[PDB]
Amino acid sequence: DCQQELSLVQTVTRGSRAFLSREEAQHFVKECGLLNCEAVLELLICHLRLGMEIMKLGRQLREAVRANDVDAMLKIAKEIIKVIGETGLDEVYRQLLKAAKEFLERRAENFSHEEAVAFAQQIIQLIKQVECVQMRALGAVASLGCTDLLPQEHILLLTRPRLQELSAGSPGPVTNKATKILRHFEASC
Repeated sequence: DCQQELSLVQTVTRGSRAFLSREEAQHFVKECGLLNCEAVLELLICHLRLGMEIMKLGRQLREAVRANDVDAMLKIAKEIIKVIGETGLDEVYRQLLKAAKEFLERRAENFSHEEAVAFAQQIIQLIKQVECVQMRALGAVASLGCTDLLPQEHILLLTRPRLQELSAGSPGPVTNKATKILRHFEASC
């Protein structure tokens, strides 16, 4: 069922750790076997694309706070809503969707400048938690990729375009981790 795979993906991406525990990785692999493994991998890839767009908006929102451009803060908060609301569900990023809409809804009233910065920093703090979501989604891809559930060439076909976009991004944990996963998938083939 399509709902059970979404519940599996939102569960494995849920946690304070940027790395899956062995029990979380094993349970994720076993539950993928009970569901459609390709449908699970596509949900992770969609999560990885949304997370990449969120961080780029998170960087721009940082510059908006430094430049004290309230209009730029509202424009970016609106783009966070658009990219999240369009791409599938949003149980992960649920708080980010609330704070962005709340920031955008108070625009209907005469809201203060210190009040606008507080929302931007609240959105910036929540976007830092998105970095952990991507590291978890990349870990679920690696756990599924290091198994025989899908052919290695088929695993590479599904994940290479997204893994390349992550590897080309700015340096950091998600860039180095996606590069390492892409190396292993390409080398196995």
